[PDB]
Amino acid sequence: TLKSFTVEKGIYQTSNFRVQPTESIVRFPNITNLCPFDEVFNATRFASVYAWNRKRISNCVADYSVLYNLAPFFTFKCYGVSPTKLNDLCFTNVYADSFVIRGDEVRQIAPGQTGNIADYNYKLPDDFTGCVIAWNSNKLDSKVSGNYNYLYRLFRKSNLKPFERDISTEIYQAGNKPCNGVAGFNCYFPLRSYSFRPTYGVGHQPYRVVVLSFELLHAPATVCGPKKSTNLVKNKCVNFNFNGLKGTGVLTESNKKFLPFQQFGRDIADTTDAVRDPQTLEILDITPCSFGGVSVITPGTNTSNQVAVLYQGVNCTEVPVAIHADQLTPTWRVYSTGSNVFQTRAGCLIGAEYVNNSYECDIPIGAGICASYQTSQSIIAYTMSLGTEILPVSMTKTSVDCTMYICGDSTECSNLLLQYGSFCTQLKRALTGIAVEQDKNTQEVFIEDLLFNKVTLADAGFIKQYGDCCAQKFKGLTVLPPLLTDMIASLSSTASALGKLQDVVNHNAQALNTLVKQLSSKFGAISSVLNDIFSRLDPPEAEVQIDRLITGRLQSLQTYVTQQLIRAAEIRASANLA
Amino acid sequence: TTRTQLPPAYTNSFTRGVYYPDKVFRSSVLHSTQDLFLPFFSNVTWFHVISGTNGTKRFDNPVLPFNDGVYFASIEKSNIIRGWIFGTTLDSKTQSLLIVNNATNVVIKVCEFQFCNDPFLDHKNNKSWMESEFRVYSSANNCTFEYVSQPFLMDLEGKQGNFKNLREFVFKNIDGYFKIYSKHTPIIVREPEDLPQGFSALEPLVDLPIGINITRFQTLLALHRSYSGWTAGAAAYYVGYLQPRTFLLKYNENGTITDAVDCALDPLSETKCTLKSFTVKGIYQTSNFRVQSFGGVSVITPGTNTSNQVAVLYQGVNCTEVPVAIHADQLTPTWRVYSTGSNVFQTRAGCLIGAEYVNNSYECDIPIGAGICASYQTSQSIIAYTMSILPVMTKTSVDCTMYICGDSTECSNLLLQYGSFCTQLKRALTGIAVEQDKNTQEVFAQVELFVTADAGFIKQYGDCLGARDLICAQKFKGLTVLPPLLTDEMIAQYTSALLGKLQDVVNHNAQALNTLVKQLSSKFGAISSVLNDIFSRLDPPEAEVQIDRLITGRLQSLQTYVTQQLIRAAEIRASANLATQSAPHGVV
Ligand SMILES: *[C@@H]1O[C@H](CO)[C@@H](O[C@@H]2O[C@H](CO)[C@@H](O[C@@H]3O[C@H](CO)[C@@H](O)[C@H](O)[C@@H]3O)[C@H](O)[C@H]2NC(C)=O)[C@H](O)[C@H]1NC(C)=O
Ligand SMILES: *[C@@H]1O[C@H](CO)[C@@H](O[C@@H]2O[C@H](CO)[C@@H](O)[C@H](O)[C@H]2NC(C)=O)[C@H](O)[C@H]1NC(C)=O
Ligand SMILES: *[C@@H]1O[C@H](CO)[C@@H](O[C@@H]2O[C@H](CO)[C@@H](O)[C@H](O)[C@H]2NC(C)=O)[C@H](O)[C@H]1NC(C)=O
Ligand SMILES: *[C@@H]1O[C@H](CO)[C@@H](O)[C@H](O)[C@H]1NC(C)=O
Ligand SMILES: *[C@@H]1O[C@H](CO)[C@@H](O)[C@H](O)[C@H]1NC(C)=O
Repeated sequence: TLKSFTVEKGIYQTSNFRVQPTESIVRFPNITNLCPFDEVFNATRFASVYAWNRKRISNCVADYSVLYNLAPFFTFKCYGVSPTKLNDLCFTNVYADSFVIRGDEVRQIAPGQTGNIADYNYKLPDDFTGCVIAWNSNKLDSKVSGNYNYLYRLFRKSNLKPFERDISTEIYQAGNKPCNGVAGFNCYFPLRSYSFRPTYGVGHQPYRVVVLSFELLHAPATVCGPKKSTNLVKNKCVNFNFNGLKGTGVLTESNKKFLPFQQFGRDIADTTDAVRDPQTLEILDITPCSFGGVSVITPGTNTSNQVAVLYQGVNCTEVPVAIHADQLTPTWRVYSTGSNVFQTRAGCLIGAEYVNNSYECDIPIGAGICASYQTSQSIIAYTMSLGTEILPVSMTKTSVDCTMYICGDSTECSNLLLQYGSFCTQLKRALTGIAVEQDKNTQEVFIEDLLFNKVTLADAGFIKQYGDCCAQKFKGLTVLPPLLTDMIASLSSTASALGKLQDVVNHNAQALNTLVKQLSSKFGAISSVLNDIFSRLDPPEAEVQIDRLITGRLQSLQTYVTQQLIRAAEIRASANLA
Repeated sequence: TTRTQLPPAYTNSFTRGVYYPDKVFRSSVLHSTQDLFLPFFSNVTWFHVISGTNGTKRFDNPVLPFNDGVYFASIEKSNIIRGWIFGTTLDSKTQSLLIVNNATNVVIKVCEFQFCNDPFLDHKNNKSWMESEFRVYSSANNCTFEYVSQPFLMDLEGKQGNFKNLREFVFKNIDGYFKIYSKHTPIIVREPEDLPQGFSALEPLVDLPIGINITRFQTLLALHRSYSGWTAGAAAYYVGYLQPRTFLLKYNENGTITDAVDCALDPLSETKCTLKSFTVKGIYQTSNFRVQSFGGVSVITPGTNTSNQVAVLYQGVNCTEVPVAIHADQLTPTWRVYSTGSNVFQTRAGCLIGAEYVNNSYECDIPIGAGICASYQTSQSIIAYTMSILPVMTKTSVDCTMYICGDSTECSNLLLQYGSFCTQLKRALTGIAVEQDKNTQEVFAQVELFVTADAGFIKQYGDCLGARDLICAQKFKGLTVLPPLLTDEMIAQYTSALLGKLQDVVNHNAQALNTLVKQLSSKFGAISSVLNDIFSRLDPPEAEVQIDRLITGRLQSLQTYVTQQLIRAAEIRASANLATQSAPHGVV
């Protein structure tokens, strides 16, 4: 995971281990009677548009595929629920309503939008959990036989409170003065205009509307899905589906003193550590099954391939190497028993054996235990036994071209980014500040061939590439040459103590590599390249796609600038020390 | 019955009227919630019912407005109160609720009634059984809701005496739901006929789905006959209107509310809100005031361990434009602000109220500004005047996938579309840990106070399956603490061979960790804060953006935490370099 075919000796981190679930249990309350749905809606002439009835539905099991398989019933544009997943959710306090309307203006008076009837009486929130279903009445039952439905919503002054009828009646209010007798002002009553098909060659179809309201889930549920129930299993990392609170963990007996009305347990930070079974009234504690971190200890790629493994913060007996029935990284088991597993305050050590010697410390393990490679040759762990000068000067000056880096080869990208204010200039100034401050560091602070030779195995610039190539380049990244050129002017062995000056060069290198690789990130868009997106996509969503791309790239480069400032502070302190 | 009018009395509600707002169970947590409640120390009516004029019935049943709730209670001795009928107009043209208490049946009924002007009930059952007791009305039609159960009160009879019932009821109606909360308790003395200053949790009793429009509050009485006319014993009930508020509750071990605090009553109350604790000495910033000019408000207190006296500083406003009277309004005025009886003094910062400016000078304790400081001194009051160990922190690590995506493989798949945006976080945390290890080696390797807020835990192994502490709760979601390399014993051996400055770092780390773990509850503009519910209710095409918004929010939170950790690490390393006896994560 280090992207290398050789690895120096040390302790490293690769991934984490977790215990997978082995089976599934589902508990749901039992309701013998099937939930009536044809009776509640498929019935005689529906409730009036002005005074629509409401029917509470409770304590029933409903299957909604019957509406699918029977008749057209167009619309059915659910607003906040998956139409297919309706049979997988257990409901609460569901309401049904009977509606009558012409249908010519049904689109405007549709839920979530303003319409004539919608602005007259019936008001809905910005979004509702239920679904709107319009029963498109076909001919010979669409009042083709004759007109009926005396009531109509001819007039209404303004909208009303949410979920309210239109029992308001009486003649229209004359503009000159409030009207009572309709004598000189044509003040009409607000209804009586239904005329379905008396002489209409082309007209409207009855659109009886039903809408639901649900998803509380805090109180005990009443309407619940037709999903079956099985016996429950305790003391195992299993998947549970208690009344809808699906999760993974271990269920155990508990001593919590719930009051009768209380159902769901909670914890310090929004985690259900307790639950009540639907069928049998009993209290259960939930605890996530075991997981932890893994570290690999190696003594050197050239030296030997024998390694050791350290499991972080787990008890050896509970998670040994012989429980590989569901553990992550199944094949990465390290034989059956590599060595005597050892217990440390940090966890479990496998592949090594513990000695009774007090040697000098090496690649370390937590709580004062150091490992070593020693005599045939194997890995040991023990308790540690008590028993020139190099300082950084300044980092490599750098600069970034905002319009080149983000909006490359796209004037339209720059045009759209222009609406983001000026988020490139101030960053340019911020980089320039540390850039010019490095020069004053060098001026304030102020064998050689051997040091120059040793360092130059990993350096940048050299001939500083002032012409043709190189050194990453492109995407508007440049290196500012130092102002003071080389007017500034045991060790020969491989055992070089020059860790400090190599450290800053390395860290800058990985910072630059991370920044340049950030461009390969998709950010969840269709494509990470602007030309392809512009070519084969329309503007309306192209703007939002490029907007998200701009946000991601600017966020990444802001983080890079912040890291540069943080490192520049330390380099400043080190320079002032010297 | 040719009765005369009476003046209703007034009483103080004290610290009563706290009820469980939610069905969940919590323990040892300090939860805060906003809901309708009876404000602490509010005026409550004292409707008193007796056999007036030595046997003349007192029609003390006005048509009280229902409004937004009630705190109906009683200090009743024997069974004399029944009925809480409600209605918009109280006639045959209005749907109305009715609650009788026949023996052991509530008979909660929703029918249109031709209501009696002054309805009552017979506490003594009529002779030959089948007591009529139906003078309350004469006509019933359009019965929608009927409910029968055990009596709404199962209170024991008055028995021999010397003790009385204290039935407490709360009625609430919201969004077509009618909730009835109840609680009972005995009483010791009746000399003032006043509610004792005691907490009272009001458990839920009944919930009804009726969505009837209601605007008025009525009451019934239970008296059989003249034991001329109709007479009974003695009883009394109070009415407390309801308004929205915000409270901080204190769940105990077993999960029962023992005491709560209002959040707008006094300056100390609001300070305890903004600190989320029941104990506070110093200066704190609470809120800001705006005039329908604006400014900020700060509270100066000597410490809850000493006194409840306070003082208020308004920043950037002269004392002229904001006197004490404006507290009757503005939405920043539930305040008392006392008055100008305590002299108001103007400083450079702004307007200070609640302190007296002395003519002396001392070394000051609470810094106000511009050379002015306040202190608690001698009787005793707040007076303002003019003034006259090295840390070395704890290693921490975080897990990307499980924290961002808790037990969801689809969320992991979508996160991998972000690629590697937190491997650098792991590198930064590991480098920081190596940094403190090197600092300890440099400061201690050249050849006992032992404070405990550190405790003697066993590093909190995986055996945490049994409150659940605070470290175990944060152990989940992937926030672990790696153990130090050097144990305390060898540090002591090195020392042998050779306190706020330490507590502040630990407190800062703890509060940062708590903020990070609490940030998960943020909605972030989605419809739910749990991915499982999103999968259950939503299809993938929009669930992906819904999850993406939370992913962006959580990534921002993690990046912020990492930046704060780096900035703190720089300072602690500077201190370690400055530190050129053994203490927990420090030196003396
Ligand atoms: C106090 O007043 C209530 C007012 O309703 C009385 O309610 C009684 O309730 C029961 C059960 O609902 C009724 O029984 C019903 O009718 C017959 C029995 O007569 C039988 O077919 C069933 O048992 C059916 O549920 C009963 O009729 C009804 N009382 C009257 C007078 O109608 C209650 O009995 C009264 N006394 C108490 C609570 O001690
Ligand atoms: C309440 O009951 C009725 C009204 O609901 C009234 O009682 C009678 O009211 C009429 C109205 O003129 C009088 O003529 C009768 O003399 C009243 N009868 C009695 C017995 O008082 C009255 O308003 C109220 N009181 C009573 C006792 O009924
Ligand atoms: C509930 O009250 C309504 C309102 O009076 C009654 O509705 C009446 O029903 C009859 C039956 O055809 C109609 O002729 C009337 O016009 C209706 N009155 C209206 C609409 O105001 C209803 O009957 C009552 N329900 C009962 C008594 O069970
Ligand atoms: C309820 O009825 C009253 C009539 O007393 C009316 O004024 C009010 O608008 C109705 N609705 C509500 C929500 O109060
Ligand atoms: C909780 O209930 C137990 C069981 O009787 C009791 O001993 C204890 O005092 C109660 N209160 C607390 C705070 O534990």
